[PDB]
Parts: sequence; C-alpha cells; structure tokens
Amino acid sequence: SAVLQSGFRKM
Amino acid sequence: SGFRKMAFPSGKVEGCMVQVTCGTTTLNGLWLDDVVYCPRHVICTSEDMLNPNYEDLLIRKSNHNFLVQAGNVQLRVIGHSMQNCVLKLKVDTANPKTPKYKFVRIQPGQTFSVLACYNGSPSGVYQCAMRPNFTIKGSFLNGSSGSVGFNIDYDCVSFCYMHHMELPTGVHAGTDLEGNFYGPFVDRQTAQAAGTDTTITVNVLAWLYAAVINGDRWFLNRFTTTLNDFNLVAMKYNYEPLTQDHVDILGPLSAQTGIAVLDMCASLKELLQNGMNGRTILGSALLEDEFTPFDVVRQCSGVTFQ
Amino acid sequence: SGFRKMAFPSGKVEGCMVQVTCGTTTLNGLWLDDVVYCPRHVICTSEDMLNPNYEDLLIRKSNHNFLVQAGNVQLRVIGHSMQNCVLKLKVDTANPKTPKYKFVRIQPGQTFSVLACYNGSPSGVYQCAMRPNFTIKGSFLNGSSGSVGFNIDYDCVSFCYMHHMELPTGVHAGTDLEGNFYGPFVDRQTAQAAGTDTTITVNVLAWLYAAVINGDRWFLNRFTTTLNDFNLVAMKYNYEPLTQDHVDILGPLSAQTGIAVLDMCASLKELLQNGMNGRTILGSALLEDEFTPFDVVRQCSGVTFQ
Amino acid sequence: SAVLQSGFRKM
Repeated sequence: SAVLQSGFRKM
Repeated sequence: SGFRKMAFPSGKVEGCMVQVTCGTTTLNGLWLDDVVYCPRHVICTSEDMLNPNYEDLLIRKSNHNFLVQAGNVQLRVIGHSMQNCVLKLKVDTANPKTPKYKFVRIQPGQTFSVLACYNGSPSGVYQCAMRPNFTIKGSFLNGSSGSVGFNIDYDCVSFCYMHHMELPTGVHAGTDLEGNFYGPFVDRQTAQAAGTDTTITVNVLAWLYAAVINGDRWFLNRFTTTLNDFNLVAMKYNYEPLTQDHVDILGPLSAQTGIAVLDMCASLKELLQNGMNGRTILGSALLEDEFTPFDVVRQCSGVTFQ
Repeated sequence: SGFRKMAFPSGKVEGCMVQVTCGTTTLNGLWLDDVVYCPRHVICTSEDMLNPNYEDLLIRKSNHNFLVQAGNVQLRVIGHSMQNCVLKLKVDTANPKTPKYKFVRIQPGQTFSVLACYNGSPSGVYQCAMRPNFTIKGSFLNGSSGSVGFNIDYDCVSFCYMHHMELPTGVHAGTDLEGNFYGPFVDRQTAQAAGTDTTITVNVLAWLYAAVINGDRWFLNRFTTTLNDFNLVAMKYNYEPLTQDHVDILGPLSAQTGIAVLDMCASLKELLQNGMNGRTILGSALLEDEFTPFDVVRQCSGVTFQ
Repeated sequence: SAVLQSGFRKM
C-alpha cells in the first residue's frame, strides 16, 4: 500500500 | 567549527508557492512566473485514486475548478496542462518573487533542502539525500504533495524534487519539476515498494572529511588500501561501489585537510569491519551519509548566498 | 511520516539581516525596523581583543565609522547605542520586510532554528538546542557573529539567540536580543571553557514519543518505573532530572500515542542501561536530545505557519 | 583559548 499525499479540505 | 544538517536558506522559495484546490482534494504547488506546477494526482478523488486515468480526468476538469490560492490573495487560472507527471497551470498574473531558477534532475546521492509545506504555506526545511533506490527519507504528512526540494548554488535556485507519495516502508518519492518521475514508481495507490537500499560511499567519505577538519581524528589510521579491495569490502557491507571519479570529486577536501583519499578510505574500511567501537563521530554513532563533498566544503569554508 | 531535524522556514528573517562594518571587522547584524542589532565586538579589533574596554571604545567610534550594508543598498547610521552586550545602531530608513518580532529568552532545552549568516547574507538554517550549560552545538565559522537564531510561534518571529563567540571545546555562545549572555560568559578572548554537559531528559522523551508515533515500537516494554526511581537512575547516567512539570508538558504526546509517560520513562530507563543493543531508532544509534515535545507535535501534526 | 567570530574584511 503506497500512501499518496493530499489535503482533505472541506467546501 | 561544528557540523550539522546545514540546510539551504528558503526565503527565495517560500514566496513562489501556492495552494492548489480542485474539488475536495487539495495540495500545495510551486508558482513560477505565470505557471503553477502541481502533482497530477490533484484531480484524483479518493474514490478513484487507485489506478486512475489522468488523460480523460484532465479533460473532465476545466479552468474554473482549478482554484489556486497564493496564501491570502486569490489567484485566477487561465490555462491547464499535463506533462509527464505534473500539471502546468497558467495564471493571469506573474509572481513578483520568482527567483532565478532551473529545473535540474539530480543523480542519486545528491542532497537538497526540501521546503516541507502544508496547505500552501512553508512549514519547515531540511536536507534530504536521494538514496540510490530513488527515495528520500522525508518528513511529510497529509497535504504535502508539491513540497519542492529546491537547491541554491550561486543565488540561482535549482528545483530538483517535488513530493508525490510515501511507501509502505516509510520513505517518499516524487518527480523533478520537469515532470519525469524519479525511479520506477507510479502515482497510484497500487502496492508499490522500493528495492534494497545502499549506503552511499562518497557521502560517507565527505562526512569523514568534515570529521577530520572539525578536529575529530581518532578514526584515522596509518593503514592504506587499494581501491578494488575497498570496493569489495564495501560490497560485502552494502556500500555503493567507489570509482575513481569519486576520488576526483573529493579532491578539494583532500587538498584542504592534507589527507589522501585512500588513507581515509582504508580508515573507513577498517572502521566498517571493526565497528564504531562505541565512541561517536560528531554526535553520531552510525556511518551517516547525507553530506556531499560540495556540502562539506560549503559548510567548512563559508559560501555566500544572496 | 518520517522525522528529521526540521528547521523553521526563514523567509521572514533572511531579509532582516545586514552587514555591519567598523574598520577591518565586519559581521552580521539583525535589522528589525529602523534599528540594526549587532554584537558589541564589532568595534573591537584584533589588537585589543582580549580584555577590551567597550565603554571607551564605543565613545571613540563615531556614527560614520559604522558602515552598514543591506546587501547592495548602503545604509546610513543616524545614531547608535549600547545594551548589555549588543549594539543598537539606528538607520535612516525602516526595513520593509520586518516581521512581527518578539525578543524572548529560552530556558535550556528549548530549540530554535538558526540562520547562520556569512558576510551579511543568509547561508543556511538548522535547529540548535540550548544545552543546559548554556551553549549551542552550532556550525559557525569566522564572520558568523550576529546570526540570529530565531523561532516562529504561529505567525510571528520570536528571536531567541544571537551568536557572539566560539568556545575551545567547539560549542558556541550568544545572547538574546536584549543583550545578556546565556550563562557564565564574558565577551573577551579569554579561557572560557563551559561547564559539564547534561543530556536533556524531556527532549529525549519527546524524541522517543516521535519514534513510537512513526512506527517504531521495539524499545517499548511492559515494565513501568516511578518518577523518583527514574530520576535516581538517570542522575548516574548524566541525564537532567525529570520533574512533574515536564510530564505535564508531554501530555498531548501521551494522549496522541496512547502511551503513559511513566511507561516510556521505564522504557528509556531500560534502554539507557543495557544500551541501544546495536539497532537504531529513526536512523540514530544514540538517543537524540534536541527535539522538544512542541517540535515533535509540530512535525507530527502538520502545524501551519504563514 | 575562546575564539570570537568576526569577519576579516579589508578596506
């Protein structure tokens, strides 16, 4: 499992 | 004196990065002139983030949904693109703070100062070292995709890295600002891991030069060994093989400290077999390899950057 | 997901440092607002370096004798001053890039990200820890004095240090921007060996907490040790004694990782007695003691700065 | 023999 980075940002 | 992870100053790179938002997936992207570089997986949502198809995903996306934030000032998008692994969003304005830059792909072993940034703002800096398996032991958390691993030579920044992902083992991987990916990895959630790691010999030698210059001379010994014997003993000890051009690149250090390359090379090969024996070198009890000879000569002589 | 000596971004501090020149001697100087904070020994020459008379030396030097360069722009002094050991040269203009500065002192154990500058220009950054003997294991060369070791709380710069001299053992000494030395020092080239050094226990505990958080749990053990027993073990092992206040500091780390403070105090007690057993933690065979719990939380929770 | 850092700049 290769985690992939991103920001989980609302709205 | 002294010797630490002397990371490059980051003022010329802080002001040239923006946040990149599309849909609910957000990440930070580098901003140069009228172009905003961001990882291509910005478009992917967690629903379809495993084995995606970027060619049609970009087609579905438009100019309006690519919303980029230059910190507080709202930024307008007037274009889009997708080269090998990174988008190339264009913006109406041109960044005042863009420094002299050049995208440089660096061979394994070269070190650079990463500007770890979360939600489009600087968070910290430190020197990574691109291991032979094309992975950097970064310190990145969620929202870090796009933290450029810049590098400053003569006041011209040389963006040589752009973070994309981790690995199950715990290391990170990313593309150069050109877009061509670093190593064999792919940008999908597929089970994906790096090969065996190899300690970089030239960086160890540069670190030992720093040790000798900083008054640490206990590991030096009269013994001297030839290049090929050292290569084999390092091979049985998982070190990257030493070639003559490396001895060439250590030349300035050898001249400065007065110690021949092969002398400390035999010292190192004896150190590996005998072990560290307990007493430390510059506060490290392990053969630390993240200093290139350029970094050592930079830190032990003093180089201007302005 | 990794953990390295991650130092604060420096763009807010790079543009606030200038050259200060008094005759032959030139060195770094912080340029907050219209004041240029430079160390006392700018006036002092090599001839009168040992046991100087700063009170008379400053009187002997006039305003025009103080040559201050902001990179290429020439600065004109409109007056000077003298706090405890730092000068307060004023300039005609006011730095546009001055951030929200806040002069503070730091108790031994607090860490800050220095901005080692040579010839009035930023050169690099790293995290130093104010050791209990009031010295920092810096990486400074000749001409680096006045290179402030700053700190960023949330959005404001919080200058904590200002490099002045070097010690024969290799460590360095400096002042707050107020001017008072850290510990028992004098500003003269006289025998000034610092006292014995003690490993900072709370920082070691924070480092171990970071190690637990980043997937390393091998050193954790069932056995639990009370605080007083831990202190009586640690004093013979040179570690600084642990107090209830420190345990209160580690509260967020204990809550986040779920591990009780005393359990990992016992783990550190066992680790420190038998030894590292020859397998590293976070790529270190010796216990790191330069990570504050605030820094660990900052690096493992994505704190924002802008 | 405490060293005291400063720059050796001519003119």
